[PDB]
Amino acid sequence: SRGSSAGFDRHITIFSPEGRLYQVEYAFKAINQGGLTSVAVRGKDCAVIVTQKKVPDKLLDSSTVTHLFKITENIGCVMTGMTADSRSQVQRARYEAANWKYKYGYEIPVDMLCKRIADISQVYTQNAEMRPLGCCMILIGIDEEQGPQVYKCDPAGYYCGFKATAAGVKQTESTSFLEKKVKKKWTFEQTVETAITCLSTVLSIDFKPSEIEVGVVTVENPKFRILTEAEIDAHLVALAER
Amino acid sequence: GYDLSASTFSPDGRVFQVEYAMKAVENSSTAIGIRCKDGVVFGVEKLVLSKLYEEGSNKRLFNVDRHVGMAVAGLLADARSLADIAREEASNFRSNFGYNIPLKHLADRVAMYVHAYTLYSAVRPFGCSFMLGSYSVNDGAQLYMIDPSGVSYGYWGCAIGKARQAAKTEIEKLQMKEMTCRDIVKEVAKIIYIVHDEVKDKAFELELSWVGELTNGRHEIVPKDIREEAEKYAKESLK
Amino acid sequence: MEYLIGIQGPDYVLVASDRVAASNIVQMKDDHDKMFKMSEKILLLCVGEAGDTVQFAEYIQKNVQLYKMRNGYELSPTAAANFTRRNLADCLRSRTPYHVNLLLAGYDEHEGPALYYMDYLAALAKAPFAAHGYGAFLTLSILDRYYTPTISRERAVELLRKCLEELQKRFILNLPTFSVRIIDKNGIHDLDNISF
Amino acid sequence: GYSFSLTTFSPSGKLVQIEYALAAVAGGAPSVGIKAANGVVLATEKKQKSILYDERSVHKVEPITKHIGLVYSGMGPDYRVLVHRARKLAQQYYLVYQEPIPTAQLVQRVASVMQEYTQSGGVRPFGVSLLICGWNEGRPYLFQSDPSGAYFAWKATAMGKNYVNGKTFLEKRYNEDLELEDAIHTAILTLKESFEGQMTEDNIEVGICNEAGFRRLTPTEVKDYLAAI
Amino acid sequence: SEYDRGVNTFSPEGRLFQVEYAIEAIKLGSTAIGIQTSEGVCLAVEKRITSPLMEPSSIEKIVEIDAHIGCAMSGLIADAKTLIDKARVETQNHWFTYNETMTVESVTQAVSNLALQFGEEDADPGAMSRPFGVALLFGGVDEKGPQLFHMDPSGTFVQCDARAIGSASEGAQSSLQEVYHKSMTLKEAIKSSLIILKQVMEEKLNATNIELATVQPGQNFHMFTKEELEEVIKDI
Amino acid sequence: SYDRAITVFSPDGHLFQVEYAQEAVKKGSTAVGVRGRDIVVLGVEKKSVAKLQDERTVRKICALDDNVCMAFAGLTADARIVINRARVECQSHRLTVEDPVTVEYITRYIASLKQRYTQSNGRRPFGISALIVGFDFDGTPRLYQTDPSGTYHAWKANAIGRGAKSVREFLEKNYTDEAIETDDLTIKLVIKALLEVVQSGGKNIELAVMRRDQSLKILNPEEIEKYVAEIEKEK
Amino acid sequence: SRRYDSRTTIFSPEGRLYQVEYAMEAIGHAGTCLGILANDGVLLAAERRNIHKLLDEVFFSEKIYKLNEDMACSVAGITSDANVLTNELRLIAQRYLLQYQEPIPCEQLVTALCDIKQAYTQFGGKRPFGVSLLYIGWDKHYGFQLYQSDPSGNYGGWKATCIGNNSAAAVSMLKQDYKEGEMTLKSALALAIKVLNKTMLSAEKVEIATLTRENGKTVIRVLKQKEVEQLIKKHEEEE
Amino acid sequence: NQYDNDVTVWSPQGRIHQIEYAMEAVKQGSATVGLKSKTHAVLVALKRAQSELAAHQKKILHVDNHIGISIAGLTADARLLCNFMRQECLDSRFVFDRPLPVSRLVSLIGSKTQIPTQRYGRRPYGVGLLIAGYDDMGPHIFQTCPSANYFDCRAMSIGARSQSARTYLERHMSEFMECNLNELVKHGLRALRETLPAEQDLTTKNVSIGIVGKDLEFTIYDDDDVSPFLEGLEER
Repeated sequence: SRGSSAGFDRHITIFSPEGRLYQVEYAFKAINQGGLTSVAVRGKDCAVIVTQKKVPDKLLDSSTVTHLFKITENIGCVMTGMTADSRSQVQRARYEAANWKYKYGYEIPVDMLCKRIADISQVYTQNAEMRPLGCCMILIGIDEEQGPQVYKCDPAGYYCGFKATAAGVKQTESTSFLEKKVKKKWTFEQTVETAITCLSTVLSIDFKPSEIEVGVVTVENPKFRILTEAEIDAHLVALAER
Repeated sequence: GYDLSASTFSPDGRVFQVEYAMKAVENSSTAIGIRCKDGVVFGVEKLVLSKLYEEGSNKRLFNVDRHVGMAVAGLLADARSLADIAREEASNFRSNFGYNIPLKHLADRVAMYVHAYTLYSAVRPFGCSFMLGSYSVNDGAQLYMIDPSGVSYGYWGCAIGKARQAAKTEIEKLQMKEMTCRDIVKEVAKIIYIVHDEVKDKAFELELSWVGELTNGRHEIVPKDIREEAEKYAKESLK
Repeated sequence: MEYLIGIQGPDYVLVASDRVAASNIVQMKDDHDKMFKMSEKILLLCVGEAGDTVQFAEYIQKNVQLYKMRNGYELSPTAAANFTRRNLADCLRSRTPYHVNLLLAGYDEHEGPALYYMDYLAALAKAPFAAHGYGAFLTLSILDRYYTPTISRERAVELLRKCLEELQKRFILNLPTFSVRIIDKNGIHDLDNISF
Repeated sequence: GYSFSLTTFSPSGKLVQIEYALAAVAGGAPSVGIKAANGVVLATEKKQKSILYDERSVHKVEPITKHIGLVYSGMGPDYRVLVHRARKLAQQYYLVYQEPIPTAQLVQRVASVMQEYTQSGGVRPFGVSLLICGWNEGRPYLFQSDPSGAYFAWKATAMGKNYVNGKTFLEKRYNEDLELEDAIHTAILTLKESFEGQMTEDNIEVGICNEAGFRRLTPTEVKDYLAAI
Repeated sequence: SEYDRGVNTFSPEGRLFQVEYAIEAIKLGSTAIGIQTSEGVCLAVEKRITSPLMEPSSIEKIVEIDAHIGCAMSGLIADAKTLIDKARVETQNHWFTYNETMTVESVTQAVSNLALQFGEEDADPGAMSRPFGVALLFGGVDEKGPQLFHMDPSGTFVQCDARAIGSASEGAQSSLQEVYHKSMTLKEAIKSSLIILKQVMEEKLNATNIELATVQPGQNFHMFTKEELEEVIKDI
Repeated sequence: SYDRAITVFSPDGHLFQVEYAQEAVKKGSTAVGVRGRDIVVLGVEKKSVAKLQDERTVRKICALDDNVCMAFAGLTADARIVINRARVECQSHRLTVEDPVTVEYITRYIASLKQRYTQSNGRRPFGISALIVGFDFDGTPRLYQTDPSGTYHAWKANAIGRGAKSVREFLEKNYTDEAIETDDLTIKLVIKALLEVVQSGGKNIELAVMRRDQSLKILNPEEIEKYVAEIEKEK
Repeated sequence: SRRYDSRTTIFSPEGRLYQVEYAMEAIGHAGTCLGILANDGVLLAAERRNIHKLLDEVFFSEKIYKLNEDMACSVAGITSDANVLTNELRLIAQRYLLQYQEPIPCEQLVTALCDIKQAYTQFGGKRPFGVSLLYIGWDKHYGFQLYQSDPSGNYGGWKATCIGNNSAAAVSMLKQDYKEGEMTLKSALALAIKVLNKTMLSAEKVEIATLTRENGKTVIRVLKQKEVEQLIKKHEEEE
Repeated sequence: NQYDNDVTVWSPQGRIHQIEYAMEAVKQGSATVGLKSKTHAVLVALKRAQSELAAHQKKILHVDNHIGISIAGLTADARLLCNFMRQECLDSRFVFDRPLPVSRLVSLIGSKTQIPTQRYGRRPYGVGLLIAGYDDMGPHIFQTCPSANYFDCRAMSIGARSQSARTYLERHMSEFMECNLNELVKHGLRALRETLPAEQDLTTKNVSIGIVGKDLEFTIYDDDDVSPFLEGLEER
């Protein structure tokens, strides 16, 4: 013990002598491999997700480079980590949500969708012939009784609800920032500005409107919405003047 | 060793088998695509390994649907297998929904097929990046690229293969947003001739195709005459 | 139509069957045997639709012989009869039902003589005597009239003769000869054919 | 799918994958079970580093039927797998017999599933031990099911981090005459024995099973019991 | 341990390891001889008796495939059983369907299509796990006349005028080159093949430790009896 | 289902799994067969008496049919599987041909079963060799042997298992027309051959006989001790 | 995948099956379990490993399983595997009762389970079951009977035996003290206690089950602690 | 080393060693030559005989009236691929009633042979083909490699010492289009003869020729039939 290893415990999802799954830990490192950070914050009215949009290549069609995806009309998601893995998991989430609606006649609750995705990742953590997916999914939606929800699942198959969270390279620093902030208010009331300020602080950037994307759901407007450039800029300017 | 199976992460969270497939792509000769006002134009530097081959052997440009062209780089048998997959996906889409598959959906479906071969010890990643190009009145011009990892993005201009960086650097000099296919074919030929490494490989053929409003949205080979005038322009620019 | 009869005494079981194999209007064979030796002390008498009868009886026979070879001892009459019923019932609702009617006669060291009746539906009943075929309609009442539980084998053979003579007199089908066998502690004994 | 077993016998006769799963369980969060005269209590601590966690969003103590519930120590996602399997087994039983599944039958079926995952091809054992409580035939039941698929009926026990000391604490402190309220009390004291970092109604979960059935306690009931402690 | 690779692995020389090893396994087999003449083909094989308690007649290394085709075997004799059975069944299927005798070449091709049907994620629940450690000489007569075919574990088959297989195949093949000629008679071929077997056998050749068969346009596959073997050995 | 290729060739044409199966057979208890004129005898060493053993339950001479029986050496559970397969095939044969099996037919069947299990994915070879004895319908006595490779041959006499080498040597020197002229002498040959290697001697020998049409009769210890005394005073 | 497979079903260079031998090693460490046949019955006595103070005592036995009306068994080794095998035994016995309408003779049940274990040792690439069993039973052919089977799929009938911890010494002591043909149930029980006393003493630490015949019916009972304490007292008086 | 045993393992250089080894399998086959004119496509093949007494293995196989193949590499894989091609041609004629165009058949070969290159425990086909065909665009020569990468060729040579034949073909390739059939076959034989060791020559026994064209169904030329083409080749 203390970093011990036997047999193939670094190659497939079998237990190490300490009872760890090294392949899952490496999937967590893969999440940071893509080099991006995402932030999500919930308030009484709103659930907001903001992430970096990095387009170094002027030849990318920037309207197709997004980590925000609509799952259903009322559920949005931001993906962090390996992009193709993210796309596959988004497709799986979309299928599970549609099938849920078909079988049960009401929209899937965000917690149940997150749980389902976490169980699928668990399957990949227990069968040796395939790897876990290297992507940490964050979901937002409005639940009819509890209001806005933010849930995250990971390659280990864990899933927990959060007041706010982050993923990717600066996950820990964002988490510290949001803890410190939430201690000043048990949630927020002006949420998009908090999210953007958190991301700007932990990245030390001070963003232009083309470097982030923002999506929101509200009790008044439960439909998942991606902000236009003008709306993001109006938030950035309102923040800049404080 | 952590690099024998696509089901094995490295300690740094890498999937080395995918990177090695990308290296297989990066050893291949260069293909470029450029989207412009009224369509998309493809060109490929097609190395002739023997003068015994017919001019036209080992096409690297494929039609995957009447409105969708495909340009490939990397291990050619794998690319052709993916072109057959794309064709099947387009046919099934038309059969089920009754209209031409939107380029973005085709790109996403084929990218997910490529991705499915990156999870398992039972199969290896594809060794072939490929481009998809399309045009319609409703959607305009669209150009997508897929690599062995299964990532899919849309591009104004793109290059794949061993001289990718030099090609992108040349493409960046074009104001492609304002030019037509008739203008762009010359420039595609020019960049291919510029980025071609004539010292290490002595002879290549230029293959050119386009799809846009000038073809009424059908993907077609470039007419022979336009190909020779584009080549002549490229050669004199090479001066 | 085919005829089977069995008569169970204190320490023996007597069975008989006609020796005719017929087709449409002809006796293709007049010395046909419908009894299959299952083991040293068990006879299965199989009748019914052509084809089904031999295939079923030989299947049962081979699996019983397999049991003997595998285990070093014989099936009891009761176990063999229940095995037969299980097989027939399992094939009853399949794509390949067997339209066979059977008697199973045996002697067990510990349980003594046993005679079992089974119909094509695979209903199994133990009986002191039984008969199959249209001839059963003409002979069962004779058995009811004259049988007793302590009937000696010589009397049982007389009773059997009276039944078969009744078939010769009154039954519309030509069953001129019958195979007769008895099972006891000493195994299966062939008796003389009864002929008219 | 790989068709070969990933757990095999070592030269000393150990199934090392099972031993390592048990090592994973020993490193899991503590759980406690106490069988009282008239019921059973199950309790476990939530660590939660981040205040950011929504403690009500996921539960470790979960009902299986009206009368049976479970908790675990070890890897959460495997636990969710086993919960779903146990619920399905319990429903299959109810569909056949039209009687709630006896606790011991549910334990036997879950243990048999775990054994299958200790022998079938290309899978590892579950890195979870379950504590299952129930009430039927007017009597309480508490079971543990190991990663190997072995199960044991306990009067009281602890699992997860510091379980050895938890077991000795209960051996010194448990008696059969203990009442449900008292058993809850002693479960809370036993977790506090190996807690570290101030107990709150938000970082533990407690469930009870009696004649009325199995249910999780709400945060206010736990707050109430912590006032007494 | 030592084996850590698939049954379908190519060597750097472009050969399948398993097939090369099966060919090496053929060298452990007992010697068989074929000669093709205008009057027919003869087959002769070394019995390789390991104990006088063994019945030599229960070693059968030459078998009838059909009335017009025989087969001599060398190598792992137990492996050859499924090949011989496939050949017999194929010939009877061909007779059934076409009402004619199957050619020797067609039989050999049909058997050789069973070769290389190995690998471990491909086929029906219990297909072949490894190549056959067997070489075969098919000798028969059809409308093409007398014909002798050889097949090895690679699945390559070819007509040969004369061939030795088994432990002494080098050596014996050289002698076949020396003595063979196109106008050789069947009786001369029998003599030559027994002379060669006599040379290459470790044990002293006698009428019990060999088998010999012929096929001629005239008559069906015929295994020589003890007395006929003694008779032919008398001259040598 | 598990389809891994387990038995493969190694350099120089070896099948290591088959050689190892033969090594497993060589560690089995010795079994002997001799074909007599109108009798065939099987004997096997009981190396592990166990005063507490129920002898009946571990006999190594099992009947395959009325006219065929067999002994084995090697892994007994594998042997049990092979035996029950052969018993099934013998009953199938009776079903379809309405004749008993020849000894050769069932030997060939068992050998081909073993060969298929040396060439099929997912399975290891059988770790047994068998001596199969009996009579063909025409009364001819027969003795065949199978080994894990699937090879089979007929023998006048043979031994398998531990010390098979020296027992074969003994039979080679002693199997003559004179030594099998009568039932008593063939049997005393088998017993002498076992006593060449059996540790305790006489006390721990299983012996079984088959006569023309008579079905396998096993000899009880009293009878074996009787032959043993009859042989020892002669020596 | 060939790299990760352990090849549980191959021969070793000496003709051994290593997984079987290792399962046997596992059994050698499990609780002592012995079986004795007498003229008027059969008994099982097993070391309890469930001896911790907090166990609750909820089932009718720990290691003794009823298989059918006429048979019971005990196990040594991996408990979960034993649960699997005893369930399979119960299914086999009931299938036989269904088919034949008589209780399965003991040896046929033992043989069927040993054939399942053997299949697990020969193909399928799974680990063998790490269990040895003692079976006690009555049937009409051979009356009282005692069997042992192990992970090789071997079995034998025994007058007396032992599996599990210190098995060798126990079997030696039975070999030396057992009186073939002359044991009663009272004396078999006394010997069983003698053997466990030397090879391990308290009633709570042992479990004993007897199988006898009364009025044409098989009766299977686990002795209550009162009776076991009495037998232990009588052994200590006798010493 | 660790990267050369599995067809599913990319090397760090972006290569698949099993494919390279299969191409070595093709390179070690006996040389064969294919070429075409404006009106005819011709195949010429050297047959190897293991010894002087072997008949020489067939290298050229009828596929359909408009298509035949010469072979290099594993004979059994060659037969398997030929049988696939035969079935595909028959199916195409059954369904559409016209001969399958050669380039579409070659595409089908590429697709079939690519599949095992991507799945664990499978192997590439260890055979290279030259395919001669005639369709609406005239004669064609295609080459199929074990990589499944196929090539449309004006002419090509594969197998042992085939570099010499390729050099000859390049040297004389400006002539092929206008050659009559006799001249074209002579050219094929000269190219193939370049592959032979200095002492050996082309004979009627070791050369096989296949020709198809506008007015000529795919036809096989063997020993007595090759004499006309061989009467007219120089010594050097």
